[PDB]
Amino acid sequence: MAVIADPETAQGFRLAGLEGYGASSAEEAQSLLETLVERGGYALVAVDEALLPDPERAVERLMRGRDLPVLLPIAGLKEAFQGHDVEGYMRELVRKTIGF
Amino acid sequence: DDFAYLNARVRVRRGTLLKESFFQEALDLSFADFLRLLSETVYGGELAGQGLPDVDRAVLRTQAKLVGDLPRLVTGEAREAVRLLLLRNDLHNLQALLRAKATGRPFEEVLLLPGTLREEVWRQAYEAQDPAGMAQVLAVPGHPLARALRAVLRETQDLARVEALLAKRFFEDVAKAAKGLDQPALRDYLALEVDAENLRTAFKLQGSGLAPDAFFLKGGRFVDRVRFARLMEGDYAVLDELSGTPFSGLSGVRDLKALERGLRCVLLKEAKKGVQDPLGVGLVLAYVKEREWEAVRLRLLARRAYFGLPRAQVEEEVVC
Amino acid sequence: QAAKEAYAALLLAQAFDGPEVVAGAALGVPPLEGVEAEVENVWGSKVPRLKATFPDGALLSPVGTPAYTLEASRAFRRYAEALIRVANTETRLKKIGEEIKKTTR
Repeated sequence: MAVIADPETAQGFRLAGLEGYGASSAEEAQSLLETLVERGGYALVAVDEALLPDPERAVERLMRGRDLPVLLPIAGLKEAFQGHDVEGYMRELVRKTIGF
Repeated sequence: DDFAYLNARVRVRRGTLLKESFFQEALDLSFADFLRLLSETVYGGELAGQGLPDVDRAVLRTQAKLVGDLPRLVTGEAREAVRLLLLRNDLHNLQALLRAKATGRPFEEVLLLPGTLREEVWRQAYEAQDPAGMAQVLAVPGHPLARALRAVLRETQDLARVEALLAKRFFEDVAKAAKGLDQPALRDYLALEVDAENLRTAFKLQGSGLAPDAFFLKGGRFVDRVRFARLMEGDYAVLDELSGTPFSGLSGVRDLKALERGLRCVLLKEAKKGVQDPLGVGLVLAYVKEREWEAVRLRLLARRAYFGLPRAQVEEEVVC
Repeated sequence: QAAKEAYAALLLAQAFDGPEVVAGAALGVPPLEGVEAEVENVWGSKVPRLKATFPDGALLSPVGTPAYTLEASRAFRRYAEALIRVANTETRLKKIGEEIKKTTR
């Protein structure tokens, strides 16, 4: 893999469960993100909402099709984070199908 | 020989151990203020940067000058004794060095420190590629991990297995030497530390792919090779037959946090009574344990303070 | 919330035991193409889907802080497992992209 977030949370990808050595480096961690996925040979590419890819479109516009190893938004930081309910609901209905 | 001067220096250094009321005031603090608080104390004379890794390094520099020079400042029977406590941290250092050598990755991303085995010895070991070169470098100080290593490595060179067996032979040898210095506080500390180690080791190393009986050690109470295998498979029914320990009340508990808290707090109190035998290794034994548990605690508070984790997530641990 | 729990409360005690857990592991982490890729026919042709199913491991970590370590290693279940959820719901999202475009057109 290749999963990266904040430092503290980056530690555990360094262990097992997930593979990773990065953390933040940009806004969406472009320095690593783009360069890495170009090869795409990694078991998984997951970019957490600890970086926050506002343009998930950058990767899709460039890849031009691939569901194999491409970011999955999770969370990556703790503030009793379980807010990807109220966020995913609105992220789906707005651009695909009828609005909320 | 000689502990008189060593013991005297170590008592003066107690004057600067961080007090309980420190960690009370500290919980109410965020990271910026903890650092301002920390810089007043003696770890503070080695504090650097506003990053977390720069704090971790600042702990290491404190530990180097106040604990890692201690085997060097004395000789003979005194050096062997100070060495025996430091050997256990050298064992973390060797395992990490050996792994960097075997898997071909840099020297870096290990935790070293100076003591019995100095910074350059570890550097020399890394630079001796052949297992035989490696074995002789380690034989230079003559220290008990060498003599454990010489025996162990002849049988097998499989990395994970070298580590495991290095730990069992190293502990069989240690248990005798430490019981054998004939200090009652250290022996009482040793029986619980061992009972505690057997339990703790089973929790961490489950799923490694190794033998259960390559993690057992001399000083063990009701525990035996069969029970260690029972635990490694994940059964806590071993604990309901375990008794006579003061750890008997952590029995029946499945929660990881609560078990480890209880083992650690007992060993702390046990070592602190080491000053009722300040003669000899007592006073330095007590000192090493209090300074380790303060560094762990510095690290728990810092992380809690930076990332916005609950007050209670560390407030319970800091008061035993 | 129990994934991050242990995670975030460890960094300074370790950070060189990344090495330790991967080494000691017996195929506990596949770094290249460990995923379970699935073929799946839908409206907008063969789109591949996939689920994050690889061995992740639980309580196989030593060193660090005695309690936080163990906990952190147990947390690994809550990476692998959870990510599958999103592995099939977000991928569905893209399939329904096709549908939507061709449709609305």
